[PDB]
Amino acid sequence: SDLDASTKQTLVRGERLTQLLKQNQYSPLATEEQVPLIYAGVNGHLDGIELSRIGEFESSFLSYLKSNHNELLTEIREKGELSKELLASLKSATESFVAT
Amino acid sequence: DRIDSVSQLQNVAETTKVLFDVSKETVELESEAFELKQKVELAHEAKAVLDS
Amino acid sequence: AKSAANKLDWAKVISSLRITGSTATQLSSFKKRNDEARRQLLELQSQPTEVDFSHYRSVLKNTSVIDKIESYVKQYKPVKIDASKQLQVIESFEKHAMTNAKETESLVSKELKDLQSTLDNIQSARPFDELTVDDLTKIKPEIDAKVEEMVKKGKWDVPGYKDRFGNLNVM
Repeated sequence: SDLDASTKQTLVRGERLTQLLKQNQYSPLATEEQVPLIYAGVNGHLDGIELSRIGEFESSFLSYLKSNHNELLTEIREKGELSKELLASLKSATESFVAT
Repeated sequence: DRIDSVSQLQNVAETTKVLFDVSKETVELESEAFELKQKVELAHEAKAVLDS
Repeated sequence: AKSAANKLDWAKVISSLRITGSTATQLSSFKKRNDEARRQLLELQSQPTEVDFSHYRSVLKNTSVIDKIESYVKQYKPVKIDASKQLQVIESFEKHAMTNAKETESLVSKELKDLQSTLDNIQSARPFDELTVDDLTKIKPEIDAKVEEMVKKGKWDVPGYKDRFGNLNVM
């Protein structure tokens, strides 16, 4: 019944994260693209994002990342390891997308 | 309180003009890209008819 | 290139947050983003413009169409002209914009220093202990104006004087 704020926070994230998992049948995403999306939710950027706009968030976030700096994605594409600089840069960049 | 408003506006006045230019400039480049799209299109059609 | 445009744009979105206005800003941002993103999907969409007749006019037996479309592609290889041509009308918008920009800039610069002066003026001039009320009449004829209208009216009630100062009623 009643949900403690700790529980509620998990539920709000959880429900939204589950939405994020879903994919359109017969149309898979690129490997490169999966890294930021998982970054967003894990680093709690998708915590605030209202449930209705999750689909929008994904497409827009990816478009944003490429337009703002596909350089980051190229780096993560080759390095295949998220450096501390990349992690911070991505935190900053993702937060930037969250704002829009 | 009034000073706070004013300080924001000073910095805005120059920097906003930058964006004004920037936005229309990008749009112009994107216009030219349409001619590229037409190159892409005709070739795609040609391959398809030929495949048939 | 385009990333410069967007860095200044999004910096400006969160700046525009901090000032009034956004009525048609978001529609402008939406438009430049829209076509820029359309062009990005274009630029990834683009496959070579040419029929690969190396293998495909080396497998077709129902011929005389490979030369046709070869000639149709190589004919319209000059595609219709570039769309750089808005830079006189685009420049004009920038002129109008510049007029407004300079107006805002000069105004707020003036006002900022005026307000600095105003803060300083309040500290070093202000009868924050006491001063002659005659000196307050000297600094504002509003004093004498309100008094004269009340004396002329014959009201000795001062509206709201008793709601921000006493009235010391003994009744």
